[PDB]
Amino acid sequence: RYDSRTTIFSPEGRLYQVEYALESISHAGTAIGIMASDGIVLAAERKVTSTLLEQDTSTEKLYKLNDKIAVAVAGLTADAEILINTARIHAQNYLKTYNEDIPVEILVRRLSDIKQGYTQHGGLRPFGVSFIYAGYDDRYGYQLYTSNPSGNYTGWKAISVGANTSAAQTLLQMDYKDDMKVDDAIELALKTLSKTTDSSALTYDRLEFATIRKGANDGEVYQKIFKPQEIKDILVKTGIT
Amino acid sequence: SDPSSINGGIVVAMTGKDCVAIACDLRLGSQSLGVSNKFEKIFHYGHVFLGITGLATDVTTLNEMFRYKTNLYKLKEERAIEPETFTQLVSSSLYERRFGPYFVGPVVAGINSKSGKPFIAGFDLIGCIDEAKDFIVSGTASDQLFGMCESLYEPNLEPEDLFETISQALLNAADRDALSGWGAVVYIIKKDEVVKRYLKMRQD
Amino acid sequence: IGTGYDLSNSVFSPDGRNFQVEYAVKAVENGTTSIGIKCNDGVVFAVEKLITSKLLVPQKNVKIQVVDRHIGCVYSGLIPDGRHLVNRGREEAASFKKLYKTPIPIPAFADRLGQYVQAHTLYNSVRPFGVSTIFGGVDKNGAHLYMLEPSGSYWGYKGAATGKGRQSAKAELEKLVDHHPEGLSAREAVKQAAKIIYLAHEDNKEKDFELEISWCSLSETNGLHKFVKGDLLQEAIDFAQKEIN
Amino acid sequence: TSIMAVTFKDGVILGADSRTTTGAYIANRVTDKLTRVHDKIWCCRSGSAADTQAIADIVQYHLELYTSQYGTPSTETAASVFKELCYENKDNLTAGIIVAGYDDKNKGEVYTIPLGGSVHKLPYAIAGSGSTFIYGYCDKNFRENMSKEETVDFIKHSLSQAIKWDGSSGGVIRMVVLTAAGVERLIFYPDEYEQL
Amino acid sequence: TTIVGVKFNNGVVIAADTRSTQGPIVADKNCAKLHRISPKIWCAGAGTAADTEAVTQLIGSNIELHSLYTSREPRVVSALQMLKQHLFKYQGHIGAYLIVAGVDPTGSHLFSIHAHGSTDVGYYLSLGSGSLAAMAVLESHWKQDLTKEEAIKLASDAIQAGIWNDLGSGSNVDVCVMEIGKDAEYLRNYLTPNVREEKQKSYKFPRGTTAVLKESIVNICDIQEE
Amino acid sequence: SAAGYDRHITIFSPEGRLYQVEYAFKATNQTNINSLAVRGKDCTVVISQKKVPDKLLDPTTVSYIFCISRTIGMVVNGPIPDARNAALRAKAEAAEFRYKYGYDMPCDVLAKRMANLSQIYTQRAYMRPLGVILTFVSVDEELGPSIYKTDPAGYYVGYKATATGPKQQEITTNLENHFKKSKIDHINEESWEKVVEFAITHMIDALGTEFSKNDLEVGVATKDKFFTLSAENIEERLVAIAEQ
Amino acid sequence: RNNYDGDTVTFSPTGRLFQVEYALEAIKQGSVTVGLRSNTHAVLVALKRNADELSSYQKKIIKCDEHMGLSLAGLAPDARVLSNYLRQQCNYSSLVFNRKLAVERAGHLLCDKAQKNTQSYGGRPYGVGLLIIGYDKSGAHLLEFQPSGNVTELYGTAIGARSQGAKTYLERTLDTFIKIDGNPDELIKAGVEAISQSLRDESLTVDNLSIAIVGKDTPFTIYDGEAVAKYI
Amino acid sequence: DRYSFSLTTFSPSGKLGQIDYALTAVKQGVTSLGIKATNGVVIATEKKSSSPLAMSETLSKVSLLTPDIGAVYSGMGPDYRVLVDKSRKVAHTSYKRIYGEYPPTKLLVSEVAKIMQEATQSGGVRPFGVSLLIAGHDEFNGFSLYQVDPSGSYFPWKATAIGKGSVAAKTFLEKRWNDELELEDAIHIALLTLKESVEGEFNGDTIELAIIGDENPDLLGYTGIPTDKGPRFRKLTSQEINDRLEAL
Amino acid sequence: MDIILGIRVQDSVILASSKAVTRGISVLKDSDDKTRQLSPHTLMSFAGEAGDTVQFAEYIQANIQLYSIREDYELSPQAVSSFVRQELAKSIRSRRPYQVNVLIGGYDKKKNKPELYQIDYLGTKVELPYGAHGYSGFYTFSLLDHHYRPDMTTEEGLDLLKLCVQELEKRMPMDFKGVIVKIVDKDGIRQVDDF
Repeated sequence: RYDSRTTIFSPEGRLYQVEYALESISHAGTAIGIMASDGIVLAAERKVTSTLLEQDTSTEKLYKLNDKIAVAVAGLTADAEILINTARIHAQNYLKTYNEDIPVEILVRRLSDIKQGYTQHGGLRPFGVSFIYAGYDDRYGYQLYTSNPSGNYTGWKAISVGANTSAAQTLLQMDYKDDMKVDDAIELALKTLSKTTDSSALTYDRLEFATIRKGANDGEVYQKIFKPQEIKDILVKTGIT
Repeated sequence: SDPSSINGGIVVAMTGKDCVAIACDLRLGSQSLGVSNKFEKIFHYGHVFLGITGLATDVTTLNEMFRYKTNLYKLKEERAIEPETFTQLVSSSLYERRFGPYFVGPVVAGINSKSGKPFIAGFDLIGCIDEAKDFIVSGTASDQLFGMCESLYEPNLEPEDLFETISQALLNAADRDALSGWGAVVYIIKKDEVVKRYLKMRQD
Repeated sequence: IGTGYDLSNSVFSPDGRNFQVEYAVKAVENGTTSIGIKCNDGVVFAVEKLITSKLLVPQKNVKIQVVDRHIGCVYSGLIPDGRHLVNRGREEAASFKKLYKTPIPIPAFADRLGQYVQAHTLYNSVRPFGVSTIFGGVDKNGAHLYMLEPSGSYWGYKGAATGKGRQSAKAELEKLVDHHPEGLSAREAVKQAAKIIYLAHEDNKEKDFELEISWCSLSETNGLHKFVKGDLLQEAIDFAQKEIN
Repeated sequence: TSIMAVTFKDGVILGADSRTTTGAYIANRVTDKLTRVHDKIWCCRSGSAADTQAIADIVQYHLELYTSQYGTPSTETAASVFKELCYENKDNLTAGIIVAGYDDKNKGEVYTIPLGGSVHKLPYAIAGSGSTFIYGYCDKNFRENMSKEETVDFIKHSLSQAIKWDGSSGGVIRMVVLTAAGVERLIFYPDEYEQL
Repeated sequence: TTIVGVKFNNGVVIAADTRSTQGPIVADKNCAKLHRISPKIWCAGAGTAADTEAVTQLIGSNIELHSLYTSREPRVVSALQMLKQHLFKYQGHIGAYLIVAGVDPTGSHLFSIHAHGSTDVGYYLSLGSGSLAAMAVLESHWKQDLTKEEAIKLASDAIQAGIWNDLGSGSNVDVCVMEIGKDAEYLRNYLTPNVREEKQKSYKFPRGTTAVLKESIVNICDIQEE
Repeated sequence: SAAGYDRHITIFSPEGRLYQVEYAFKATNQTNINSLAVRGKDCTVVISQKKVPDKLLDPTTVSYIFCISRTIGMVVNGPIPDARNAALRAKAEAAEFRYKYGYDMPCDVLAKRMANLSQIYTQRAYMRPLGVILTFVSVDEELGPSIYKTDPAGYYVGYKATATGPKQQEITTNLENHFKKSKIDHINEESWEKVVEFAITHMIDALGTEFSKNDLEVGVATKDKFFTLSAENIEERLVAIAEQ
Repeated sequence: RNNYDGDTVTFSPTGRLFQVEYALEAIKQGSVTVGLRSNTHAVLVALKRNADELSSYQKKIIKCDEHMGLSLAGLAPDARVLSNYLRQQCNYSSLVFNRKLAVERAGHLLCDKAQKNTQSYGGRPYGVGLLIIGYDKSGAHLLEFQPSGNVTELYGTAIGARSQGAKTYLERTLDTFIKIDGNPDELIKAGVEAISQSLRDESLTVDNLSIAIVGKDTPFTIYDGEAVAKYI
Repeated sequence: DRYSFSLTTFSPSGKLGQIDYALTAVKQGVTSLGIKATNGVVIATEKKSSSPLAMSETLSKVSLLTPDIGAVYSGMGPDYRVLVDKSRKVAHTSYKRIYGEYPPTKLLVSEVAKIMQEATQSGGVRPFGVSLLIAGHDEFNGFSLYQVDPSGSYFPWKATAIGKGSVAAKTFLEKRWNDELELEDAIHIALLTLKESVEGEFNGDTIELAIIGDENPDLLGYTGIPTDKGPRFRKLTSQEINDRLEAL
Repeated sequence: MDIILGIRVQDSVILASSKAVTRGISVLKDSDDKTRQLSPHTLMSFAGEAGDTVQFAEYIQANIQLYSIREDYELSPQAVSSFVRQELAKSIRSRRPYQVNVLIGGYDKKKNKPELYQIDYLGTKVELPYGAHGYSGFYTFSLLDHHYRPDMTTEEGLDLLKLCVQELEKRMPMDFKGVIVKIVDKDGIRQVDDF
């Protein structure tokens, strides 16, 4: 077996370690970011729940790293915390240094180098996490990417990770309207989230949501993590509640 | 004396009654040469306003410095930084360097949202708590302003009353200082509304 | 055995011992007999350095080595490994002299050497020691005799013994408690040391030996350690041969 | 300010003046300059209060650890320990220490460490900027192996003279008698001492 | 600034004026000048204002950990002994000049500290600019064995006398009494010798008596998107 | 079980625990020594056995009661190597603490910092746990008489009285009867000498074996001091019991 | 078991290590040298090896100093690290103390250096024997350095392949060469006889001989070709 | 097997064996629980004496990290003590110079988490043996409760429990929890839940129960300041627990 | 000695820099390059302290080129000007200084406006469309702004600059050996001859 250090290679010319990190995603919650010209939505699903769980005054799989860029989480949560904090630190370096907000491509690119660095160097784990990046820069507008646990990035207009990626992806690309709208993103996301999730009635206390818009309150970007009762409004439109 | 004295420039903040004003001059000079007639010394991280006096480099550099720390504070805790808590921070951060201490005299002002009480605080090179509910003045014309502001201050004032007091104060004191003046701008934080009123004054 | 327990020095057995430390004690046993005899006014150290061929040069290879000018130490087991514990020991000795402007007390030395052995069992990347070390001298409190184990255990002794012929030595030392409850005086103990090593050399018999004796005595070596050599050593040799016969 | 310790037949008696001075103003007129570093061994502090206070503290924890591991310290031992601090910091720090102790095997001892330091054995040592004046006095009127009472009276008169010719010497004359009768502090009022 | 610390046979009381003087300009009329090391250890600053403030928080945190470790009321020897080694290292390049006062279950204690630091164990002390003014009052109005009410009349007199003679002091006298095993009652504005003189004229004007080039409106409240 | 588990202290078992640490709790049976610590009202007493089994060993070099610092004694039970290692660190830290903090290091605080020390050795695989049990005795100035026992795990807890050894249980049961019936957690007499008589008696019944002066070593902690008794002082207390 | 055939930090049940034992093997596959000495001289005679007859043969004599020198038998890589070290110490003694390093004193430094690698888990342990000669204040001395670090002062000794016949030459003639002093010629001839017997299924040739000599009258000099075809 | 002889690789069903064993180590502990109300927070634990002669009164298993925030644990005893030590130090550094008074509850949890996380990261390090509960009170997010897992993740909760009796405590809390509880009411739930776990020894000598409610200027050690806020943390004595334990 | 000039016109930024370099009492050459292109549409003229101008110019040029090349699209004059200023602000707090004053005149393509910034030797970034440093700004703060018409073109600004230069030679005892004028526009950067 190859398991001892990450300084080795399996006969596929990859490492078994990378495969193990891959699988870590597909036992966590489901995550979907759909981009439109009029705003990008980020959505995540909770992988624990109780009625004595506080989840109505908090989120856990949704962090803003600067006031123009936000991330969703799928993977273990223990892995997540360390790398979020570093992305956010890198953003404020950018702000300090250049007097402006970071591009989406770099911020992701850095983070991807760092994951690969723990594969590359030492007997230290790969970090089995997939993050959905939804950002703005005034060079390529809205930008949706995701970052691999192997540590590479690929651009997008919609993507799903998490649990049942394949099932989710076919469903997203079917219903993708070509101009798209932020209101349709929001609508599509709930529908797609439902079928993967093992509950038949998706609910707002079981939902995390942020929508990013510059298409209303123009000339500036305002990113809003939704409050629980608003999430309830959008659920009522999709006819789930 | 110090480098803070060579470059100069004034930031004065004051309290009335459920309001603050923090105002500044538009002069940046580097010694004898006047450099900009329009460099604003007022900056802000949420509702907390940070003025900066002193050497020209540290006006730009410390601004970047305190921006960095208020942005990590804001995101993690999901609330605005408070003027009560920012006073703690300014004093420790400047104290980090003591063997290369930053040569500035800041003024912090804001209004706390967890009580609505008005807060102004004064600092020096490496900063100390200096608590006021009256006024904190700073710069090369600070000795003029300390008396000018006391003289015109009448305790307990309206948001509209406080404009008058800080304007007459700045107007003569900046003018009758070498290294200060050359325009002024006044920010009246009424509670959470900020109106910006440019002072027509002469070019010094 | 297996299941750890000797495979590293960190890991511990359910018995209350460590079987890797037991094989180190076996290495002290294999080494050549050394004895030390405490006295009411000195210490005598002796060693058996066996002669394997006559190609060796006589009185030139020994296990007696001095520390300062008044602490004698002698080692059994793995020969270069006992040398090294003395070489570090010598470094430790010097530090103490420089800082406090005083000669080292023997129980002070005793603490400091056993901290070196113990450090070599806290790490799986450091092989323990496998040497016992008989030691002592004359100081502020008079004469003291110690011995240190490769476990990293040590205690004070009236008579001490280690090596291959240690089975004889132990017996002669006991005869001595009874014979003299002062543990014998330092002058007559140089001769007592020689006789002991001769009965011990009956357990090594197939070969010849070379006997080196050293001493440190309060007023018969003047607070200082010096090597027993000359007409002194030959008298010690004559006593031994006579009483063995 | 002036400090001394004089050996006697059953001990060692430390003598010192209590005024501590920064410039011509007296900081405090009751500073204890005789400071414990160990059970049977105490040091005298002169010079700068600040430098001598720090160097005693460092040695205090060290001689505690010496007593636990390495058996009972000596005055001799103590004095060298102060030397190492004094020699390396001969330019950073200025530390006047008279290092006086009592053994049941070496009786009272008085060792004096200059600024630079060096361990020197003396039948009495005297140190400070108040020591200059009283030298000749103590040189003639040293009787050796004199009684406990004879020591205390001798020291009392010598230091009286130091107070007359220095205003940074004065206050109360404090004494630590390290003997086999315990630790006895003594204090002497200006009413007692000056007529003498 | 006059600082006085006065031990007594039930506790300690430390007092100081509230007025901050940095050079020839009065920096603040009132300010708390009693700095907290620990909740029964209160202390007052002299020399540099920024350095005495800055040091008392770092140290005081280490005494607070130690206060939980020992599970006991906090000790003044521990506070003083940490300042005493700490101030030494930078060799006066960071100074801090303090009357440390506190109480402990081993009794009441009183200290002074320097820039480099040395111990001075007094019964009554004064430090600062108003050391020379305060001293003559502490010495001569002193009775062998003080109690609570006595200790504070002697202490207050000494501040009020140094308000007259010194000009580094003035305004209201802020006081802190720390009595052994009993709460520290903070008496700010204990003795107020500060008289006040009012302006004979108004200084408020109707608008348009200042001139306005232009106006502008900036936010400090975030935007929505809905 | 065994598949990694026992071979490390950085590899957890299926129970979540470490077999390897737990095997040192079985290292007090190998030296075959028992302690007894009891508190009087103003004192703390510690008595541990002294084993001299050979006439080539002086009674005064074999001791297990160590002076750590002026007011602090400690008894060691278990192996001679880990005995020394613990002793050093406790002396270096006690001396260092005392002048840094200006306080005499209480029984709770020495027991605390050492237990912390023992936890640090277990988290890295480079280091190993101590094997010995250290039972610290001091009369504190903040709590009077105290016994805190620190375990080879880095557990530490207070005790009315505590015992350690292979026959530890038999003494425990004897102390249980004593404090329970009287309804006090101390030995009632106030003189430290007469407390030491009571403690010696409980042990001789409990083990079943009469002891001698060179089969005990006794340390006695009084108000701000510690001292260890010599054999002739110990004999005086033994015969105190023997003849009423 | 032989779970100890990998660990050099873990004792073998005998009390040895296998690594130290294998290191003696390395010496056996190594190239023969014979030492011997007298009071006023010491000589090293060593066999040069070749892999073919277009090889110009391996130096088996390294000049450590102008009065001290060594020869090897075993691992040449390990021989290099210790030769470096050894010259550094002899030059140190001539720099600071204007002193020749005693043969015996040098050897005790090399001892700590062997056992450091035994204690550690890092880098190779040694596997070469060095025969050391010098001439100091205490006349010529001959040490046999072992890769364990054991240093043994003899009147003659040998290490390398098939070295048990050199010990038999030396034992018989032990006294012949104690009596000869002041004749470098005699001492050189005695090693040459010695290493003929040592070898088996070989013969000596001119350019297989490298003889290195130091004494009280003879400077440190290496003889080759026509300076060693006088003693073959 | 190899997914907890090494920490690099993972199970193909997710997570290291080390984490699942670290949870086993939690349950081998005493039972600890917390209940949040809207005017208070109760925190409660049991203490095994584990000798008739052991004094668990001298060391309590409810320990203030800072004056407004106490914590408990369930899991290994040695592992708790160093971890608590680091809580007190980081707290002063991280926010008693930024805000000049002790931290938010919320903040100290994100700090603690990074430490637990770092011991899950690499080989030659083991997870901590505990899961903690950190309860506290600040004015910026109000009353809060949290569970801090040795995986390196943390979760806020309204009421939760951990330890040996966790699985019994959790269903119990679901039933008795309401939308508005009082502090007194939450203490009355807390005693019943823990009593399911241990019975035949339940008394306030052996059960330690304490609250985070309002300020105590009495545990503050000073008064005379119009703005002072004393320890939100408060210990009930043995006698006070008995008054509540009768009330059932 | 050593002047740098700047004017912002409403379609170009025009930087000028002296061709003269003096070390000792000796003018080393009457042709010296003292302005470097950071990228093909952003130009840094620089002047300042002895041989610091050379080390600092090449250090700054290389970094901007790396970031333009890295992003794969040249950075704004706004990004560029903070970065240069920030190097300087670190240096005066470090144990080695660089005291080099500079002007960044870029054509910003991001929002389509020419941008002249004034960056101090101290390390102070302030935007001014008539900035200038050393002893130049003592004469040209006033000359540019007297004749300054609120809208400007490349044609208008060049005659006014030439005039400025003509004053400097007259009232300083200096020699600049003329000045090279490189014009920064939307078509890149070019050299055009002037007095």
